[PDB]
Amino acid sequence: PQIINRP
Amino acid sequence: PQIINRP
Amino acid sequence: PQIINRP
Amino acid sequence: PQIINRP
Amino acid sequence: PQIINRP
Amino acid sequence: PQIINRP
Amino acid sequence: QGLAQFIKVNVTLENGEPVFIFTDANGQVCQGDITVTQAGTITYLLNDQTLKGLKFVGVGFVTPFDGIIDAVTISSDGMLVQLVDLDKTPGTTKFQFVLSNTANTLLVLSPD
Amino acid sequence: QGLAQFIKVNVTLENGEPVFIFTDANGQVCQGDITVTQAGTITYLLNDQTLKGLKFVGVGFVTPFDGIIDAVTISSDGMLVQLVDLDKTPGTTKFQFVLSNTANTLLVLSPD
Amino acid sequence: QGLAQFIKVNVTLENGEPVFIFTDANGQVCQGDITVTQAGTITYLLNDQTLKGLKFVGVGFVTPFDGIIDAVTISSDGMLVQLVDLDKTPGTTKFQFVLSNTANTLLVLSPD
Amino acid sequence: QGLAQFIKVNVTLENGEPVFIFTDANGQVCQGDITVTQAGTITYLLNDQTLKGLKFVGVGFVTPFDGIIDAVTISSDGMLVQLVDLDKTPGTTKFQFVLSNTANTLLVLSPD
Amino acid sequence: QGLAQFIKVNVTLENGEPVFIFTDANGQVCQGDITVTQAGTITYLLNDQTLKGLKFVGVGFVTPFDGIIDAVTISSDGMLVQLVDLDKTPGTTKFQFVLSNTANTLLVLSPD
Amino acid sequence: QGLAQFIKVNVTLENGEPVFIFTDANGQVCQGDITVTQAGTITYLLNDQTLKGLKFVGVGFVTPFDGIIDAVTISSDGMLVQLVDLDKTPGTTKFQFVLSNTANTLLVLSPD
Repeated sequence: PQIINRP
Repeated sequence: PQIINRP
Repeated sequence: PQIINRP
Repeated sequence: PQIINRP
Repeated sequence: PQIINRP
Repeated sequence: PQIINRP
Repeated sequence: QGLAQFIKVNVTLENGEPVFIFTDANGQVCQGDITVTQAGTITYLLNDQTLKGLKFVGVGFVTPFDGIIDAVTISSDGMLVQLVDLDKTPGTTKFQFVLSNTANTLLVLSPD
Repeated sequence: QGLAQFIKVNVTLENGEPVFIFTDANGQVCQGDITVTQAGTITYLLNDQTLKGLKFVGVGFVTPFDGIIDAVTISSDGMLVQLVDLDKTPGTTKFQFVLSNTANTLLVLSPD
Repeated sequence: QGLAQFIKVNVTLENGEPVFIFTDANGQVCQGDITVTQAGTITYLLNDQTLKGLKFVGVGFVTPFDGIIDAVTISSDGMLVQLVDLDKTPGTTKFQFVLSNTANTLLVLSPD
Repeated sequence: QGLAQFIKVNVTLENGEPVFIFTDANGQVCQGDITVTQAGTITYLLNDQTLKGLKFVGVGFVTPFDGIIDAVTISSDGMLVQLVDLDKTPGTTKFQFVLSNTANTLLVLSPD
Repeated sequence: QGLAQFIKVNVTLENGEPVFIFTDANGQVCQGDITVTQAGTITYLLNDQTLKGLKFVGVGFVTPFDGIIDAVTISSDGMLVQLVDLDKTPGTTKFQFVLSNTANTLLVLSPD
Repeated sequence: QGLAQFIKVNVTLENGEPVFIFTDANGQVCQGDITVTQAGTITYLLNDQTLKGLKFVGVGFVTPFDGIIDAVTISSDGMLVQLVDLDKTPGTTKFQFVLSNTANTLLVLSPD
């Protein structure tokens, strides 16, 4: 799977 | 330490 | 990598 | 339990 | 080493 | 067992 | 303070090989992928229905130093892995579950 | 979907022995004790300043089956332990951190 | 040369939770506590009757560096832990057994 | 009685991330892929030049039960992994190296 | 490139104690001893018929630094140990299989 | 209640290989062999002077089920191994120390 970071 | 649960 | 078997 | 040392 | 038992 | 090396 | 997400990693056999089906808190199949909008944790709980004795041994990354995921924790029984994502570093990372099994000595990887 | 809390476990020596000082997200000293009013996680991060090579090896419980904490996870470097608390079971539980150290072969316990 | 003492750590469940009852070589219940008058060893043998799969993982100390106990050894099956007490340093120390179990991933601690 | 092949797994950083470059007995870059036309072994030897403390922890497979590789062995220092391939089952399999590292607690995977 | 040899370590009980009988690829009893004429691997596969839960934990040497054997690998299930012999250093070395068992906490050694 | 004996296992190199020299409580070289004339323990403490990173990983036996030694314990740092000998079974047993080392992945055995 993928993880997407948006602070 | 103590842990308190309140569902 | 890939492994190919040919007995 | 407790351990007590007396050389 | 060797261990010898004599109960 | 024993292992013997001869390059 | 942040989000604790929970995903269930159901694993089945199909054609003698493992298939991973992810399930959200509502019981819906999801793609597996997540978005992190603030510091938090993603908890993955293994539901092994392959009869192959699967246990998590870790979470693997092709770009392990990209900083997207900060840490990985795992439980002593291999049923749980957690990711810590502090959400400082923006971007995206792809990972794979790494697992042991009792049929053999090869490690199992979820799809890339 | 629930709360991810982050507590820092600062360990110092005083009188040759370990003292545990918990710190919250704000950087304020907190007592350590948490109230969980939904399913979530508590991430504890070790800040070992004792120079004694401390590493988490687990979280110990005198009443381990009271079901207040569902699971413990730990990181391969021993810097992080996380508790999963599904918050189904009401009540209270006391635990202590169990840690290894490099000076000797005894385990270290935070205060009861 | 010194004393080899043997104590049996019987563990039962009561109210779903572990209780530790110590037994000496004569089969008498003891308090658990010991006095060491010279260099030696204390061997503790686990009699787990909790059906919870308990194994010793170590012996934990709140004052691990007080020097009262010099070393801890443990057996590969987790049924035995031994303390080495060289009896150089006088004083007293309190410790707790740390154990794994098969019901869950939390560590079990004997009472402080 | 069969073929023992030796491949070196050179790991460098580029753009802060691991790159795997396989080298054959001649010292020539090879693609990594092997053809096995009898029962034998493939020994992979880690040359970690990433300064990140890489160690093999296993060899991972998306189709771990396809029976092309029979077993994996690894050395206590993580510098060597070997595959046993009895070459009974025809077909092909893709695998990835799983490695620990000392900068963080995520596992490293060679490319799929 | 070199020889991959395969030997089977059958272990039986006789007089309550383990006996090691080695078997070659043809199914013939052999002495156990090998000659290496070039770089290669010796794979040993455990056939434990002692009912004592034996697993390889390693291969032990009285002259571990004689350089005859370069490395030892082992499988996660303890059924396989492999030796890497690069055959640079001539001479002879004697070794013993070291194994765990489930009856007790002592390690088992094959004969010197 | 029985005897706790303490033997030091000094390891040096000679001709590039390990030599084991046992020392008793007095500081006198002893042969290593012990007679046990009651239930007790033998604590062996490693003094590794080989610069090769030796650690006890166990105590190995060619006749592991002869019941002369009941159990082995070891410390988390590998500096200490202890034998429990309940002295019920008469007779004699020979054992060898099994140790890891940091130069290579072979186990080290004290002489048979």
